[PDB]
Amino acid sequence: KFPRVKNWELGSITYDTLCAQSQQDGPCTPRRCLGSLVLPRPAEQLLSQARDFINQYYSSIKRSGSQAHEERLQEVEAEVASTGTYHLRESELVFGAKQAWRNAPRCVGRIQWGKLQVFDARDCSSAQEMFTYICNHIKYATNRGNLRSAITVFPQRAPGRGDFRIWNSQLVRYAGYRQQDGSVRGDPANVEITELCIQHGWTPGNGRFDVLPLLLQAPDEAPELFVLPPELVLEVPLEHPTLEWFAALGLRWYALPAVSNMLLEIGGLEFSAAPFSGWYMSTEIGTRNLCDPHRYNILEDVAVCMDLDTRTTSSLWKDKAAVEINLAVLHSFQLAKVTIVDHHAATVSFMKHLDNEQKARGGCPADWAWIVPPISGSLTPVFHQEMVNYILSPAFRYQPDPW
Amino acid sequence: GPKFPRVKNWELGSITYDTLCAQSQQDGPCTPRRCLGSLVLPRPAEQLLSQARDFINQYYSSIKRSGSQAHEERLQEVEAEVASTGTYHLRESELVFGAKQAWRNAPRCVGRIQWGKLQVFDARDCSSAQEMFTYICNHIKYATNRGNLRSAITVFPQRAPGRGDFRIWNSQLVRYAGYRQQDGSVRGDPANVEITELCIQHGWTPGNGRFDVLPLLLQAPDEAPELFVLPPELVLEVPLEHPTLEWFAALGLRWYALPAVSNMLLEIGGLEFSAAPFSGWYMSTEIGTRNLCDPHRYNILEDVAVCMDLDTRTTSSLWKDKAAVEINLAVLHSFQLAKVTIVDHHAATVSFMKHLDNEQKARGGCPADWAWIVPPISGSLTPVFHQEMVNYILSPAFRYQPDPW
Ligand code: HEM
Ligand code: HEM
Ligand SMILES: Nc1ccc2ccc(CCNCCc3cccc(F)c3)cc2n1
Ligand SMILES: Nc1ccc2ccc(CCNCCc3cccc(F)c3)cc2n1
Ligand SMILES: C[C@H](O)[C@H](O)[C@H]1CNc2nc(N)[nH]c(=O)c2N1
Ligand SMILES: C[C@H](O)[C@H](O)[C@H]1CNc2nc(N)[nH]c(=O)c2N1
Ligand SMILES: [Zn+2]
Repeated sequence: KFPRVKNWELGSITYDTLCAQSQQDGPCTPRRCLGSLVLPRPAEQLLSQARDFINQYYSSIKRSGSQAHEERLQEVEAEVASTGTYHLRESELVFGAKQAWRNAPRCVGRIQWGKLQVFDARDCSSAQEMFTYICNHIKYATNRGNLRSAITVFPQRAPGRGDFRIWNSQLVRYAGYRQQDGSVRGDPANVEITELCIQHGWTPGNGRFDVLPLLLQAPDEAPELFVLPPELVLEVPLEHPTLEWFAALGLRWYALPAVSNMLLEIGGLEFSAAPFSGWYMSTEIGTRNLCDPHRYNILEDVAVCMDLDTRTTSSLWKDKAAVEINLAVLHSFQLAKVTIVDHHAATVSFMKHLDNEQKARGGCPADWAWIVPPISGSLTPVFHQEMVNYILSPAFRYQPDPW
Repeated sequence: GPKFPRVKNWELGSITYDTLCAQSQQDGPCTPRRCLGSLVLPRPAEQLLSQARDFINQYYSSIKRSGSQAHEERLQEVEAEVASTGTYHLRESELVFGAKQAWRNAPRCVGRIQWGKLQVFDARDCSSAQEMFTYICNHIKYATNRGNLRSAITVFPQRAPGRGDFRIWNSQLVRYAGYRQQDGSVRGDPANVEITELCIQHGWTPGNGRFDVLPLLLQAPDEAPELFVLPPELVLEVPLEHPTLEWFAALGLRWYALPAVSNMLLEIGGLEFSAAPFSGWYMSTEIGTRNLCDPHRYNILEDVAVCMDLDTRTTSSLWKDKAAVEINLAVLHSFQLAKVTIVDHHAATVSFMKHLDNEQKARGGCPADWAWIVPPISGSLTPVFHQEMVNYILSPAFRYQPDPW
């Protein structure tokens, strides 16, 4: 039965009929909901996913049932029957990559889904070539602070061979150096990748904000190490518009959020290396990256500098510090002329996206726990909006770490 | 590993498995195809007997007399009673156990560390709306306790074959009126427009203020509801001021001390208590973020931001975030000054994490609804944000029920 979906602020109701198109199971059952969990616990199969995708494509260009549509289905059928696999045309790959972003239930930035630069790198045969494609992606996407969304797609998985992989979780990441006494210098999220880098011959630094090299892997070969040229990595020093001591904290963040460990699935084909980038929403940096207790954990430092009463939770010292940190991020990115969006503007655009998709497709898969921002939740319109979460394909998925 | 849900805390890196969800007898709204975890209200002789047996088994397990002669004789007594009357009745100690268990089982409640401390008033002898009012007044006096709040539930007679239900029409024992204006706006609390109009229809002379306490509309079996005015000295309220912003007191804001929810159904062993009002103390974000700042509630964010001289013409000034923090601080400061129990969202969530550890040891899990447990401001600043949770329905339970009108 199709869900009735209510907005509690406005009193409006919609019905999600799009979820009927879901062909893949999520983690929930009638006995228990696992919606808050971060990670998940043959030729006829491939052919039906392929046909479905080809049908989506020809529908998208208003050519369902055309000459071209019918011959393409026959091509895919012939290739799968003979070889167990098939290959996408570039225009199909472009459509597929935009659709995977459109379908991503955890992404609040999907108003932008139609504006995605797609780099075809399926003719890549070595880690060295991967690095060249990656440098061009970063160059294009960064665009001197006028950020532009992009994806680069490396060769698909093949039954015979190992995968193409980027070992790093993002193209730009700060090192996390574990101490002989358990603690971490830098970003604790990156301890393991930092150790792998050193293990593969990288000379580490000893700073809080050391940009990591890339570990890039061509099929069935040890990963190779490539240092990013410093001029390609745009960073923003953090300052606060009114609190002078904030700059003294020596905080900074990189401009480009470029996720590089997710699998892109299109028509049953799997692209194990397909890094994509957009621009940041300020709470990712200001709230999670800087204030998570298991990340840079700066809340106490800032609260102390603001002379707040740290001895009791009821002074709301954590809340006051977090606001000023998020304000510093916004101010600093605006001063540096680097694209950033605040959580109010982003969630308002996402509500417009929900409306657009209701009209276009009869629904929009959305994961409430990820869409609602990590500060000021109920001050944004998405908090009051019921959402239905489900998996459509094309999709971005998690995959195992290659080590 | 084990074939039970694996649950991770991302701050600590620690893992548990929920085995308690195996005891769920009732389906939620989700399927493998789609998750409906974010929806607020998603959509019998033999049946009663099996619910009753299960509940009697839980009771005897809890007093460690499972399989005993007293356990079997109680099962036989319930079977006999049902056989001859179609229903049964709980012993006083079963009702106390069942009420505490319903609170313990409530997945949307962040206050469950307190579950073992619940004063259960047995009002199952009540036979009139006038008497319900007396019991409600007594509950309020006990629970308010001059500002040193005590958790309590008052249980009125269960639903019974044929006979009509006991109902409290109001969603809470204390609610502010919401008066629809000629222009289309609302004076007072917009959440309460419908109950306000019903009170007027049933004969209440309305005021015209922003914080008018509503009368109670109380319904005894097969009777029209009757109107009762709470004596003002029984309704403890807290005027709001801010510790540093001296002008905040001039806004004339206030909130009542006692959150006393009155429209939920208490279900124990298949028996249905349609009138069982219960009360705790407030967590400060309920007042300061939701009731005062929701766009569809008092909606005071912009007024406060304007007084703070913030830039309300652009999202990126974070004016909403700054105003909300100060409003929440005012609530905490004001309740503290008034010596009225309140808990901030950091303290509440820290205690809930302790509750989760206790329940993992006691029962092998704890049903929890992440979207409701994570506070509405400062979510990731609290430890619950980083904790995966498994949501499922156990009974005894507090359940939603349709409006009596
Ligand atoms: C244009 C600017 C964009 C903004 C502001 C944005 C915003 C966000 C945010 C805030 C999240 C949650 C991130 C987190 O908490 O770690 C997210 C998740 C995601 N976004 Fe975007 N997004 C953007 C562009 C993109 C692009 C270009 C793609 C792919 C083409 C994409 C795909 C995703 C996916 C797959 C996730 C979920 C990742 C996961 O489950 O771990 N987004 N988005
Ligand atoms: C002792 C202090 C208590 C605190 C601080 C507390 C805290 C909370 C909070 C903040 C909520 C969410 C409310 C909302 O957003 O509307 C809640 C939900 C709930 N709590 Fe408590 N709680 C307390 C005591 C109680 C008691 C005594 C009971 C019943 C015996 C109870 C049962 C519930 C139930 C059933 C809900 C869910 C309501 C719904 O689904 O609409 N709690 N609790
Ligand atoms: N601003 C943007 C744009 C696109 C994004 C695309 C993806 C992401 C996700 C960042 N990944 C970290 C979350 C995560 C997930 C699973 C396991 C983890 F350890 C951590 C963030 C984005 N931010
Ligand atoms: N502090 C407390 C203590 C106990 C509580 C027990 C229950 C509640 C729930 C308040 N109301 C539910 C909100 C709601 C739900 C469904 C439909 C609505 F219109 C409104 C809040 C509590 N707060
Ligand atoms: C346990 C919980 O699901 C986890 O902390 C989630 C919550 N919501 C989130 N939302 C976003 N946008 N990003 C996240 O990493 C998370 N983490
Ligand atoms: C749509 C969404 O489920 C709804 O706004 C929920 C979210 N979380 C909540 N959490 C609590 N504690 N109380 C609420 O009323 C809500 N509202
Ligand atoms: Zn679910």
